[PDB]
Amino acid sequence: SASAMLSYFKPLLDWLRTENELHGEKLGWPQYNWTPN
Amino acid sequence: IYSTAKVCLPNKTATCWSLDPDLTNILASSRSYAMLLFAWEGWHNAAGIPLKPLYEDFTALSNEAYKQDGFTDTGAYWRSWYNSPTFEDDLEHLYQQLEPLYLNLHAFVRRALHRRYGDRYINLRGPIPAHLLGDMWAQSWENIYDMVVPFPDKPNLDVTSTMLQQGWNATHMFRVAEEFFTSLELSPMPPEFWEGSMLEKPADGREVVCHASAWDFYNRKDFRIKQCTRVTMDQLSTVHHEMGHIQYYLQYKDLPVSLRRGANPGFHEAIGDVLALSVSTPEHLHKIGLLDRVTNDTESDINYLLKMALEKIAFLPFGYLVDQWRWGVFSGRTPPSRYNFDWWYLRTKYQGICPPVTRNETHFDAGAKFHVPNVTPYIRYFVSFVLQFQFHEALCKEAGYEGPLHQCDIYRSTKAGAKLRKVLQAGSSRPWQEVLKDMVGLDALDAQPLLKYFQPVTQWLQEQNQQNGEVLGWPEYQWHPPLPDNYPEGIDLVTDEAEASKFVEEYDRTSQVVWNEYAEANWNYNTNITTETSKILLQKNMQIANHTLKYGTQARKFDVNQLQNTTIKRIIKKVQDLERAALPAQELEEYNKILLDMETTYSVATVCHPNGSCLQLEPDLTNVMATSRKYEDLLWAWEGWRDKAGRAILQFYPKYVELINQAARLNGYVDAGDSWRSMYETPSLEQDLERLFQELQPLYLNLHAYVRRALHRHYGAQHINLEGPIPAHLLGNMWAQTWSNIYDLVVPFPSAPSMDTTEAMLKQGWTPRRMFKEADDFFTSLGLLPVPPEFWNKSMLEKPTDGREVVCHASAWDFYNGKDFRIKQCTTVNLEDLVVAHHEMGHIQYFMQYKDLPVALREGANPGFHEAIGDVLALSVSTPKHLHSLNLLSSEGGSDEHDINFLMKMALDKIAFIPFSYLVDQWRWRVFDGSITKENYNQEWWSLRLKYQGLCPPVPRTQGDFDPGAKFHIPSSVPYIRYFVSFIIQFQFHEALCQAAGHTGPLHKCDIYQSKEAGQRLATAMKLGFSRPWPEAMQLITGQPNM
Amino acid sequence: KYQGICPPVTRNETHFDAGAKFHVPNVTPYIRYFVSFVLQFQFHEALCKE
Ligand SMILES: *[C@@H]1O[C@H](CO)[C@@H](O[C@@H]2O[C@H](CO)[C@@H](O)[C@H](O)[C@H]2NC(C)=O)[C@H](O)[C@H]1NC(C)=O
Ligand SMILES: *[C@@H]1O[C@H](CO)[C@@H](O[C@@H]2O[C@H](CO)[C@@H](O)[C@H](O)[C@H]2NC(C)=O)[C@H](O)[C@H]1NC(C)=O
Ligand SMILES: *[C@@H]1O[C@H](CO)[C@@H](O[C@@H]2O[C@H](CO)[C@@H](O)[C@H](O)[C@H]2NC(C)=O)[C@H](O)[C@H]1NC(C)=O
Ligand SMILES: *[C@@H]1O[C@H](CO)[C@@H](O[C@@H]2O[C@H](CO)[C@@H](O)[C@H](O)[C@H]2NC(C)=O)[C@H](O)[C@H]1NC(C)=O
Ligand SMILES: *[C@@H]1O[C@H](CO)[C@@H](O)[C@H](O)[C@H]1NC(C)=O
Ligand SMILES: *[C@@H]1O[C@H](CO)[C@@H](O)[C@H](O)[C@H]1NC(C)=O
Repeated sequence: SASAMLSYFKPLLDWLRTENELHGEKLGWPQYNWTPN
Repeated sequence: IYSTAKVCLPNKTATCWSLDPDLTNILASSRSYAMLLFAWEGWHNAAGIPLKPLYEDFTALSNEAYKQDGFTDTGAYWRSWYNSPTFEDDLEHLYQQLEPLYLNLHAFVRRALHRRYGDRYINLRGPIPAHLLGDMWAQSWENIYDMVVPFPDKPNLDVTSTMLQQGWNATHMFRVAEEFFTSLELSPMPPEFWEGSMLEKPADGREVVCHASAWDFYNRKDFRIKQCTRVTMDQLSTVHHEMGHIQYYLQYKDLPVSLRRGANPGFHEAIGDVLALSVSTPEHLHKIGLLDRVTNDTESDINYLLKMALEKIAFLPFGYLVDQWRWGVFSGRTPPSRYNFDWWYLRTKYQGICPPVTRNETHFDAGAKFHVPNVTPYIRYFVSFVLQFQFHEALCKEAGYEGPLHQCDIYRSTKAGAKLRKVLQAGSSRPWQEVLKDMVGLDALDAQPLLKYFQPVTQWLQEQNQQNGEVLGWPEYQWHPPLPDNYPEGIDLVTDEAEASKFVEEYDRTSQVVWNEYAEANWNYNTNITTETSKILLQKNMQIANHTLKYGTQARKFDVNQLQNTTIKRIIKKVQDLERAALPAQELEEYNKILLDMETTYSVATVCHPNGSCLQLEPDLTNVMATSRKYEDLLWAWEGWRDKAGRAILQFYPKYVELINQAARLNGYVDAGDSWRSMYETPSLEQDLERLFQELQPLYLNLHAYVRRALHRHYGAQHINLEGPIPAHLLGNMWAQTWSNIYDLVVPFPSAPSMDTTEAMLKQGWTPRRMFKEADDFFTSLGLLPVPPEFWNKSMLEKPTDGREVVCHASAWDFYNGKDFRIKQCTTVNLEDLVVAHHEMGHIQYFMQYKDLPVALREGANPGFHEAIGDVLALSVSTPKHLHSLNLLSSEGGSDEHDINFLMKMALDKIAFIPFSYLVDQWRWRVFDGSITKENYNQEWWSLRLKYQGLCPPVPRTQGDFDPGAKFHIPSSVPYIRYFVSFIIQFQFHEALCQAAGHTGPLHKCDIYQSKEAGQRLATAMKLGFSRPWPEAMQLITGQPNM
Repeated sequence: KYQGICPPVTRNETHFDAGAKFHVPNVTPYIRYFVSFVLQFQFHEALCKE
């Protein structure tokens, strides 16, 4: 079960979600065909 | 407990079946193995389990009572009625005499049941399962006579019309019986019989079943047979039988009351049955007057004798079996722990019957019979059935009748009735052995008259068994039929063959007309795109969906596994799934709406120039891709089209995937990729395709390297490097499926001899009608039949007459009526136009070749078989020789340079298309089963594009661009692996036909023309259509079953 | 019925499993052993009583 692992990090997941929503960051990498050089 | 027992279904336990009203009807009329077995097991459990302890207690009590009476047993008391010290030995000898007839009958009936039920529930060297026969106790086999009638063409004897023709009613039957009796010096019948008895009760109470009853009020003037007389042949026979009982009563009613009831239990039934059988003879019936004309044949005689055999010979083992078990139980030789063991030993030994389910000592299968609980001896019926034929033979010998015994009669044979009266008047005064010796001259019971009566049927049965090579008896006495799959819950499934044939006939009849109307409506909408035509097409689509739902739901009640056939089994299997019609009404409406929306937003999409001009795909965007050699123009067209079409389709695609997956799951498949791969009926299709592609890889790699070198020569080094992929737009298609078919950049060596197929068509007067005619002429010359003449003047192949010409690309159309083979494609005039024309004529000829097939099989052996058959001839035509024969000039193989040039041109097509075809369809399979998620649709598409093909996106792509949605087949939701398979096997077909053409040489330039043998070989395998699995037709065409 | 044993493999009328016993082909009666087994204990009990 991965549920215990998710419960361990739940405060962090909540804070990360709040921070990402505030910063307006799109989850994932919807520019997959991108390389730095 | 016996009366009140009932069997109830696993669900809906509200009301449930009883024995006499319900269980008898199902166990006599039904032919479903699961239903018959459910009824048999349910009744036997229900009536037997709660009857064992009572029977043990009753056995002990009865034995003790009769031991106090003097007999050692209850069975000893029962046997004491016949007063024969060796009764059991006599019965065993009788059965050993009757064994050959029963063995022949048993083998014949087992063969018929094996034909009907298949060699899994019934084997030909072994017992017959108990439920499969007519009765619940396998007692009599009349209800099985439907499948066992010998030469059923001759109608069975009956005078069912003649009683309505002339007034007979009920009173006259007893009058003719009485006068027949008086025609034998038998004593007349007293007047108290006439009005004091009962014949029909209008309103005086609710009568008893009144099947048979003769009454013997012990006052010497009272005699009644309450019968509820009807007007039927068997009713007349039973009238004679009951009147024979009454005549017995009256003639022997002189001795004291103790010396009554006949010589032994079994004389009464025998005495009645002698007259009952002698009255049903056609000669006596004609002499009475109920049979106007006397036709004659041995076939009706065999039919009658076999019905009699099924009635009586099938019972005789059972009658002896029932009392043998009861004697064993009473004597103590069977403790209350070998009840079922000894019962089933006897059942297998004497009757040759096998239990359908595994039994053991908790069961009491003997208690299911009526006579075991309601304690009544049973050997009287065995004895009576033997004595009846003994008496009949003796009477006919005295009557002077010479000939077959079953046709004898004693009417107007008063001389033969004297000894009948002499035996009859004895009553119970003398032992029955002496009475029998008086009547026949024999002391004990014999089976010789019984075997003499059944001589014709037994001779016919022996001949039929010897011809069929059957083994008499049942070796493999241990064999037991296997339990049906999902037996407790799959009982209400129709597995009858006649019902399946009726369903397939009705489905063909209604589907033919509805699909013909759909074909007309599709043609009209195709050539006349408008509002009214679109509305009528939509209403016909709704009608066809409703019809398909109805008939598929009807066919889902059948059990395709238990049907014993190939054609109807295939039809029911095919129609059992619902083409998206399994979805609920709301879901089906949403699915149709989303499919229409995707098709629409792909069809009307256009990419607009910055200056304002807008370009559609089919007219000019394809052309600006094929004809332009500028990197920026090609990139603009490619990117614009992919962007517009894909971003339009991406909004709808995930919902469509979910809905199609749901429908294909409701149809019994898995995730709608299995549904699409199941058209090929190969469980290992994916591995075969991968192996074929791996075989094809080196040639494609060499061609890709050469084309990349040429494109680097033209476009320079900035746009193409010699190590790495080529951009997807520098090839000649919007999808690079048939790349560099525009091959002026990659031509191997531009020699002076070079035909111009595109220019030759314009230079010559090759109208579309005349080139289509030339294709038809070549097709006919190959050895295949021509198209009906109205095809030319009925189909359209030039131009439209509406605002939109056609959809981007479509195929040929068949109307399923055996008369219309329309064609639709029109693309001005070109070489590609010629090859597409030949492909579509191949399609039409495939459509027409299986016109004689049923509609459900009117589909083609494989989805790729259609294209392969259409395109093998097109491949043959494109050769330099056959193009030379038809308005062109080509040196063919004389100049190896021109041959290599032609091979390269033919390779830039049909290669680089194989990777693309497998690529797009493989991507779709991985999307349908959840391997590819909505997040990385484009990522996985371009990974497959780089892996199988060698292409890279000319411009960076992102998630949110739905590049796979730019193909037509992705939003239209049509499978694509058919094109890969067809391109693989069309060369197999070309090789096979060239081999049959009589020469091989350079296969790449061999052509089929006036090769009637190859055309016949193709026709003999194209005509099976879908009636047989694909490998059979592939082997017929080629010999090698697989790709 | 008496011994309470089953064939490990399925048999049919082709087989003749009664002939595998020595006494069946070599025709010798066999109930003398049953009778003797029953009788010897009767003799023993009577002798012990006497
Ligand atoms: C049944 O019908 C028969 C005739 O089919 C009736 O009996 C005859 O009735 C007719 C009337 O015209 C008389 O002439 C005959 O003499 C009668 N007897 C015979 C033997 O034909 C009879 O009454 C009817 N029975 C019932 C119970 O309704
Ligand atoms: C129909 O034909 C059969 C023969 O197929 C007749 O049977 C004959 O019966 C007479 C006495 O009635 C015997 O003497 C003959 O020897 C029989 N023939 C054979 C071949 O066995 C029968 O009588 C005919 N009529 C009817 C009404 O069945
Ligand atoms: C069982 O299948 C066979 C063929 O495998 C059927 O035989 C033909 O079936 C077609 C299609 O229904 C009929 O038009 C023909 O009349 C059949 N021919 C014969 C000689 O019967 C057969 O009908 C199928 N069985 C049933 C009960 O439908
Ligand atoms: C009796 O059973 C035996 C043993 O199962 C049968 O012999 C087998 O028969 C099958 C069917 O033909 C063959 O495939 C096997 O190879 C046979 N085995 C041997 C060892 O011979 C036998 O046929 C059965 N006999 C009868 C009369 O039913
Ligand atoms: C096509 O539809 C139009 C509707 O205006 C009608 O006039 C025309 O006859 C139709 N053509 C055919 C071939 O049915
Ligand atoms: C299809 O049949 C059902 C049967 O209940 C009917 O209610 C429905 O209206 C039919 N559909 C159409 C489009 O007529």
